[PDB]
Amino acid sequence: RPRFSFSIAAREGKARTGTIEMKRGVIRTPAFMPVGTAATVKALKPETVRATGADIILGNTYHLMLRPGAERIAKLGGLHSFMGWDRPILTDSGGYQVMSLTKQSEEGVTFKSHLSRHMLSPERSIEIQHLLGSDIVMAFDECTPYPATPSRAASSMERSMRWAKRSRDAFDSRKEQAENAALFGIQQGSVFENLRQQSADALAEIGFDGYAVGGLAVGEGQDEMFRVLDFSVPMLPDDKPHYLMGVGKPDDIVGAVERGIDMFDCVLPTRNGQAFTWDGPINIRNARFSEDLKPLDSECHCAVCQKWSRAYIHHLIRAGEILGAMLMTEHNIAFYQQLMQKIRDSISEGRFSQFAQDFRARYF
Amino acid sequence: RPRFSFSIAAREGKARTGTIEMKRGVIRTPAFMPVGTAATVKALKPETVRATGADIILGNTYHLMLRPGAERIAKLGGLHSFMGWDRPILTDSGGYQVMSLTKQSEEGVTFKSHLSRHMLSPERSIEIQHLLGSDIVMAFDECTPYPATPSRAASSMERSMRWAKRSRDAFDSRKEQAENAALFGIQQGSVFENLRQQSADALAEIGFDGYAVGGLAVGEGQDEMFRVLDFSVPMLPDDKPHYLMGVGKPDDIVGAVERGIDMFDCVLPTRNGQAFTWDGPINIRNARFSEDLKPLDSECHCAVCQKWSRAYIHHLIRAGEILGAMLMTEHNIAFYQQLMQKIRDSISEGRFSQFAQDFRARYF
Ligand SMILES: NCc1cc(CSc2ccccc2)c2nc(N)[nH]c(=O)c2c1
Ligand SMILES: NCc1cc(CSc2ccccc2)c2nc(N)[nH]c(=O)c2c1
Ligand SMILES: [Zn+2]
Ligand SMILES: [Zn+2]
Repeated sequence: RPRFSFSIAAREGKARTGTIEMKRGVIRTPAFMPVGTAATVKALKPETVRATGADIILGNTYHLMLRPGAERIAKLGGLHSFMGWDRPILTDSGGYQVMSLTKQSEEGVTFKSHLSRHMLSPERSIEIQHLLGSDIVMAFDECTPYPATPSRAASSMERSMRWAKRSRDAFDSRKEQAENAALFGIQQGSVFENLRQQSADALAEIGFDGYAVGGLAVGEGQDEMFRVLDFSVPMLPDDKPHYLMGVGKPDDIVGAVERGIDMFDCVLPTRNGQAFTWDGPINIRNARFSEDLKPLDSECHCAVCQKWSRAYIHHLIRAGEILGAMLMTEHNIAFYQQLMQKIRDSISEGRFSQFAQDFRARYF
Repeated sequence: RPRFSFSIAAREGKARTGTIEMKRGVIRTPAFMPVGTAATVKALKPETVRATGADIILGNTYHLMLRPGAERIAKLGGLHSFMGWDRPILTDSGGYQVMSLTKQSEEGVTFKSHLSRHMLSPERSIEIQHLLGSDIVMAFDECTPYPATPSRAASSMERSMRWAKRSRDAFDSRKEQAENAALFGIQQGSVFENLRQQSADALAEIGFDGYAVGGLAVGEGQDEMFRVLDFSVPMLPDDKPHYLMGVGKPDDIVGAVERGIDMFDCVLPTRNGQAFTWDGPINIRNARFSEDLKPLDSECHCAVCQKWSRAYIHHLIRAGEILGAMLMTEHNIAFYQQLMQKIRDSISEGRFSQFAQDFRARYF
């Protein structure tokens, strides 16, 4: 396969469905990428993650650069070999996480490990992602708090764009990385239209393989997020993937696809007790499920719903058993993948708008 | 298959190898039974437990009678359906656990839940095991502390024998249970030969499908345990299974089989960091494994050793990841099953004594 090839097979309104071809495999879009925190998708073997239908997973750089360390993972053969996942892996730049879990400057960010002093710059972020063996590398950007004043949002966005250029050059100056991986730029600008436009223009001028909409899902609310996506997504190059970072609630995903987003990721799927169903989420810890012999969801095709009851999983979670987390997580990730499949098929068949309507009606 | 049929196919010295045929499946002996605490073998799906080679698992009655409750499990269809394990399940009587995790009397034991007031008697213990749908029911016995004076050991053993008779009658008075399950008696008597003899004689007079050697593995040390087994096992009926409760260290198992034991169980296999290998146990948390690309064990045929390195599992356990527990547990249970297979094959081939010798030499 080629290093990177995004092809759009069908469209409906702003929604698109297609594929991203990479050396390690094909990614069907719209896609949901399960998140692995410490070189592992919480409570699941890689084969199980694949069984749910995932084509790509997200690697949590921040934690990996601290433990076991980027250099160490490289010495061990790379993240793919390390964790046993041979398909595409997208890695975040680590900067956003650092400013959430820190001396900031135009050169980067210095911070103390939450679990020592560490320095992170656009150049070091790209190098770390290279050492991990990432297939999709994210540009190193600055976190823009919410709410943010227009002045602060502008300064942050402008810095991010300068860092986007440094990320591009660092990526290109490394032969092995430039020829085998892809690089995504990240749009910033808070909730301001003019800033989002400036960011999109700057990103397009530099040129990237894909464009992420960053700075959202920071407590603005779905209404506000959708409002921002309405004018923000069309600003990005149409022929490249659009990735909405950190968005995963089912209803958020459907609305985001309706607005042109092609890729998603979130830790929501992965012992809270919340299980997603087509009739809305349920918390399995609730006493009403203690003797419910039905599966988590009545239509779900996952292995958990074929073999165990709500009553059993209820018992597991309330007992604090590891198997409870294993089963809840497999079902949730399987549910998310089934949602993406329904979205892809509906778009391919030109009935996505209707699917969105039916989904919402039953989910709520 | 029949309700219960133990057949001895081959012998060498005091060691035996054969099968126990039951309605839900065949159990190969010597057998190792993985222990499931709360209706689950720690961090493993039932299919994975079976994949390791286990023919039967042990159900932890004490915890189940408290959560989710015996009556509830019965309402839900039984433990087999509940947890998704359709093969034989052996359940302990719960009395021993109660006196470890309490007003005692000739009628039974009253106690307060560690996680309310509850009463447990020989009759109630058998009923609980019936409600759980146990295939191999253990007689309700009294815990004999260690060390124990001859007088106290005698009183406890005598009470246990009276309770063994009550267990037998309770079991037989329940048609469905008597016709579909098996009942094992438990020998007591501490480390005293005369008491063990009295207990064995009492148990044989009553008549059981199998006989367990109880009261050992209570801090006496392998030397002392082996000394007690030397004279205790021959006292039990030769044509019925001999089950050593709570014994599982690899070397203990080999020595116990050399002394006539056919069944084992222990929580040792199931984030401590200890992984069993043919060259002895290792603690994966040790820094020396941080960049060790080799599998847990060089010969082990389990899925964990075929796919992941010590370095990765080291990272997982030190990071507190659930997958670490999943992988460590699967390997350990697989290792135990491989040990039992080597024991069974060596006995069948009349070279068990040699196997024991070679095992010890390399393990230590
Ligand atoms: N709060 C939404 C969100 C989430 C992430 C994290 S995406 C991620 C990172 C590591 C593991 C899994 C997902 C972001 N990352 C970057 N670089 N920029 C953003 O604007 C942003 C916004
Ligand atoms: N300390 C060894 C040991 C362990 C168990 C517990 S075996 C078990 C119970 C529940 C779950 C798994 C294994 C015992 N149980 C009974 N009834 N009698 C004993 O003498 C004895 C000695
Ligand atoms: Zn499901
Ligand atoms: Zn192994």
